[PDB]
Amino acid sequence: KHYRGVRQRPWGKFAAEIRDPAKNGARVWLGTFETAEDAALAYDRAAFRMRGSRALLNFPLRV
Repeated sequence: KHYRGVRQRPWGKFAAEIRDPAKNGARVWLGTFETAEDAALAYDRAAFRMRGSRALLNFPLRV
């Protein structure tokens, strides 16, 4: 699978990052993870805070 924001690694990791255009067009790397599900859940948090409420995440339901 390819979560929208999780970049699986060739070593068995997953970087959870979200795009932040409100920050002068900068990047927001939440942090690497052990699986795409862990980096995906973390992306949801940074995708709900940056988008306030109602946003598009990998898991649109279980926060």
